[PDB]
Amino acid sequence: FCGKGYHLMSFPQSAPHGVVFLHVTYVPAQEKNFTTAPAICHDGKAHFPREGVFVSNGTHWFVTQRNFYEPQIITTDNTFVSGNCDVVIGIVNNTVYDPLQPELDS
Amino acid sequence: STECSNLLLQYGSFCTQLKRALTGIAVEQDKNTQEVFAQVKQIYKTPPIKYFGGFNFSQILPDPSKPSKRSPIEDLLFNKVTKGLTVLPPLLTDEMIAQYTSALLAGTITSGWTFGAGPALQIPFPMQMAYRFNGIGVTQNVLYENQKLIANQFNSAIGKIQDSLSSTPS
Amino acid sequence: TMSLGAENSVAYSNNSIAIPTNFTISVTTEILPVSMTKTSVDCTMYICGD
Amino acid sequence: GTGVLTESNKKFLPFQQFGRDIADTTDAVRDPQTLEILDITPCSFGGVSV
Ligand SMILES: *[C@@H]1O[C@H](CO)[C@@H](O[C@@H]2O[C@H](CO)[C@@H](O)[C@H](O)[C@H]2NC(C)=O)[C@H](O)[C@H]1NC(C)=O
Ligand SMILES: *[C@@H]1O[C@H](CO)[C@@H](O[C@@H]2O[C@H](CO)[C@@H](O)[C@H](O)[C@H]2NC(C)=O)[C@H](O)[C@H]1NC(C)=O
Ligand SMILES: *[C@@H]1O[C@H](CO)[C@@H](O[C@@H]2O[C@H](CO)[C@@H](O)[C@H](O)[C@H]2NC(C)=O)[C@H](O)[C@H]1NC(C)=O
Ligand SMILES: *[C@@H]1O[C@H](CO)[C@@H](O[C@@H]2O[C@H](CO)[C@@H](O)[C@H](O)[C@H]2NC(C)=O)[C@H](O)[C@H]1NC(C)=O
Ligand SMILES: *[C@@H]1O[C@H](CO)[C@@H](O[C@@H]2O[C@H](CO)[C@@H](O)[C@H](O)[C@H]2NC(C)=O)[C@H](O)[C@H]1NC(C)=O
Ligand SMILES: *[C@@H]1O[C@H](CO)[C@@H](O)[C@H](O)[C@H]1NC(C)=O
Ligand SMILES: *[C@@H]1O[C@H](CO)[C@@H](O)[C@H](O)[C@H]1NC(C)=O
Repeated sequence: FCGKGYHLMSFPQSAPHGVVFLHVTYVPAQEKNFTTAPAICHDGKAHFPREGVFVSNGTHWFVTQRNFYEPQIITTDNTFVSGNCDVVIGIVNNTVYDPLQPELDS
Repeated sequence: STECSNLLLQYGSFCTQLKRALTGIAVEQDKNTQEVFAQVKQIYKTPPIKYFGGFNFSQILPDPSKPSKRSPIEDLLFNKVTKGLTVLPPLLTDEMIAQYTSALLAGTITSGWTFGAGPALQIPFPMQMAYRFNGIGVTQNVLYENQKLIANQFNSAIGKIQDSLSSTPS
Repeated sequence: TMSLGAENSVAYSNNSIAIPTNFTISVTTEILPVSMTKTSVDCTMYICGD
Repeated sequence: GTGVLTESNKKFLPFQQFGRDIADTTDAVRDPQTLEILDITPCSFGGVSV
C-alpha cells in the first residue's frame, strides 16, 4: 500500500492536479542461508522463540530477529517453554543458557 | 454504403470519440490484469518434492499432466465459467495468468511474505505458518504441537472448497 | 511473446531459512491524481452563440 | 456576427479574406473597403454567480 518493501514512512509532495508520495520503505538485502529448527530441546523441555527464530551457522544455535541477522545466545529470556520434546516435529537438541545460573553458581 | 459514410463525415468526430473511449477501456482491462496478477517480477517455481510439513497444495499448484498448466481448482473454475463488432483478445493469455498465479503461489508457499517485500527468503512452511499464527496472536507452540491436525484441517478445507465449487452452480 | 519475468527457483527445504544480513532504504514514487480541471459551460452560448 | 473589432497583427496573404482560430471559428476579417485586417474578439462573457 505504501511502497514496495516494509513501509517505514512517506512524504507528500504537491503536483499539478495530484499528489506524489515518496514512500520510504525497508527492503531486506544480502540474505544468508542458515539451518533452522522450530524448537530447542533442553532438559526434556521444548523452547520456542519469544520474538525471533532459531538459526544455526553450522555448529552453534542462536536466536535472531526475523528481518535482520543478529544472532544472540539462546537463553530463557528470549525463549518460552511449552511442553516436552516428544511432540514438536523437527526439534533439535541444544543448550539453553540461564542468566541466573552464574549468580547462584558464584 | 459509401454515401452513408459521406453523410456520416458531416457529424464530425463522434466516431473518433467512441473509438477512443473503447480503446481506453480496452487498455484499462489489460492494466487491471497487470495490476492484479503481475505484482512479482520474479517467476517463482515450487521445488520438485512437494512436501511442506503435511500441507497439501495439489489442488492449487499447477498440474503437470494438463497442457494448460492450471491447477485442478483453476481448471474447474475455467470449466464452470462460460457488423463492426470485434472482441480484442486480452494482452495476458489464460496460461500466462495461470503462470503468474503459479509464481505467486510458489512465492507464498516457499518464502511466506518475504517475496512481496523484497527478495524471496526461503522458510519451512510449518515455520511460516507459525509466524502467521503469531500474527493473529497465537503462540508458535500451538502450531507446532498441533501441526498434523492443522495440516489435516487445511487439506480437508481445500478439498471441501473444490467440492463446493464443483457442486454449486451459483 | 512477452516475458512474465525472470525465473527464480526458491531453494525450499524443510530445515533451512534465509535471514537478511543487510537492508536498503528504498524511496519509491507513487503518483496519484487528485483533482481535474473545473469546467463550466454556457449552454446557450455554446449551442447558439449570439 | 457580434464582436469587438481590433487592429490585427496577422499577416494575411492577398487571397485570404477571413481567418479562423485554433478551433476554426472566425477570429479575423479583412474589411472590403480598406484592405486591413481586424481581429474579432468576442464580446465579454462571464458566469454570474450569486
Ligand atoms: C558460528 O558462530 C559462532 C559465534 O559467532 C562461532 O563460535 C566462535 O567461533 C570463533 C572462530 O573460531 C571462535 O574464536 C570463538 O571462540 C567461537 N565462540 C564460541 C562461543 O565458541 C562458530 O565457530 C560459528 N560456526 C561456524 C561453523 O561458522
Ligand atoms: C536429543 O536428546 C534426547 C535425550 O537426551 C534423545 O532421546 C534419546 O534418544 C536415544 C536414541 O534415539 C534413546 O535411546 C533414548 O531413549 C532417548 N531418550 C529420551 C528421554 O527420549 C534424542 O534422541 C536426541 N535427539 C537428537 C536429534 O540428538
Ligand atoms: C495430496 O492431495 C492429493 C489430492 O488432493 C492426493 O492425491 C490422492 O492420492 C490418493 C492416494 O494415492 C488417490 O487415491 C487419490 O485418487 C488422489 N487424488 C487425486 C485428486 O489425485 C495426494 O496423495 C496428497 N498427497 C501428496 C503428498 O501429494
Ligand atoms: C542457499 O542454498 C541453496 C542451495 O542449498 C542455494 O540455491 C542454489 O543457488 C545457486 C546460485 O544461485 C543455483 O545455481 C542453484 O541451482 C541453487 N540450488 C537450488 C536447489 O535452488 C541458495 O542460493 C542459497 N542461498 C543463499 C542466500 O546463498
Ligand atoms: C550493508 O550495505 C551497505 C550498503 O547498502 C554497506 O555500506 C557500504 O560499505 C562499503 C564498504 O563496507 C562502502 O564502500 C560503501 O560506500 C557503503 N555504502 C553506503 C551506502 O554506505 C554496508 O557495509 C553493509 N554492511 C554489512 C554488514 O554488510
Ligand atoms: C526433512 O527432509 C529430509 C529429507 O527430505 C528428511 O530426512 C528429514 O527427516 C526431514 N525432517 C523433518 C523434520 O521432516
Ligand atoms: C473602394 O474599394 C477598393 C477595393 O474594393 C479600395 O481599394 C478603395 O480604396 C475603395 N475606395 C474608397 C473610397 O473607399
